[PDB]
Amino acid sequence: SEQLQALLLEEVMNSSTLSQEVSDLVEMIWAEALGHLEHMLGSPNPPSLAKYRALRCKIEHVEQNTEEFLRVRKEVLQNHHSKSPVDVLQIFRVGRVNETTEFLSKLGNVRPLLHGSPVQNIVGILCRGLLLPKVVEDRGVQRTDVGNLGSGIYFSDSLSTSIKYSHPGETDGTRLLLICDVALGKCMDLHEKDFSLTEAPPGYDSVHGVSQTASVTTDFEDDEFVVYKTNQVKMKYIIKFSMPGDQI
Ligand SMILES: Nc1ncnc2c1ncn2[C@@H]1O[C@H](C(=O)N2CCN(CC(=O)Nc3cccc4c3CNC4=O)CC2)[C@@H](O)[C@H]1O
Repeated sequence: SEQLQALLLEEVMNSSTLSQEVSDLVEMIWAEALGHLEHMLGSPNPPSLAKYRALRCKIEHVEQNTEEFLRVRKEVLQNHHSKSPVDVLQIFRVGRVNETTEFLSKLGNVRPLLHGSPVQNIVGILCRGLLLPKVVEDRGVQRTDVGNLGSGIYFSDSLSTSIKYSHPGETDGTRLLLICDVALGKCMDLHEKDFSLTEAPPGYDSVHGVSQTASVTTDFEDDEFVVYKTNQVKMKYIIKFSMPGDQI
């Protein structure tokens, strides 16, 4: 029958909705997260379409020769201050289901910034977006629960600082960080830590910890940008990269 011939072809057309480079990535971030829970609880390739659909997030490969690739690769390495070599492997356009509509694009000062995260967090981040940390009020607010700015979402403009948070995964030793449009708004510059910040100071939309220099000493080794409402973040790219000074 011809009806049967058409359904088998639609299965082909379904499985092809997933580039090989994107299936391989979805495998790795899933592998990394399963390897991590196995470890704290006791311990080509066929298109793994099932795992990608659960992320409710669209991931496209930008080809390593595209015009888009060389431009984005330039912007990541643009403020690489510690010139310890980095090999930018792959770049993926990204789009969360609800992110493009909830985004507060109308604040102004929308700037593209870097958020690093260990590889096991990537499944969580792609399914739910970048989440605010949980405030602590059952006990004394230690230095282990907050960052240097308070309970917010942290970005930098420098690959040198995002490499401090983009820890290499156990699966392949590659590092991931996101590129996100961040609606900064009115941005208060800070020179001293504040761990009590649950929101931006009055009249401002975000806060910026200013990195120490020989002229101006502050409490910040790195430039830190923090926002306090999740819909000031729109993820735009995943960057797969690797540090040569990781081997041997
Ligand atoms: N949906 C989600 N699924 C999984 N992990 C998720 C998630 N939303 C947020 N996270 C993860 O939670 C973490 C988090 O909030 N916090 C709380 C605040 N943060 C402060 C801090 O030092 N971060 C920090 C500071 C400066 C730069 C950079 C970062 C992280 N990325 C950077 O380039 C420390 C960790 C964060 O590392 C993020 O990767």
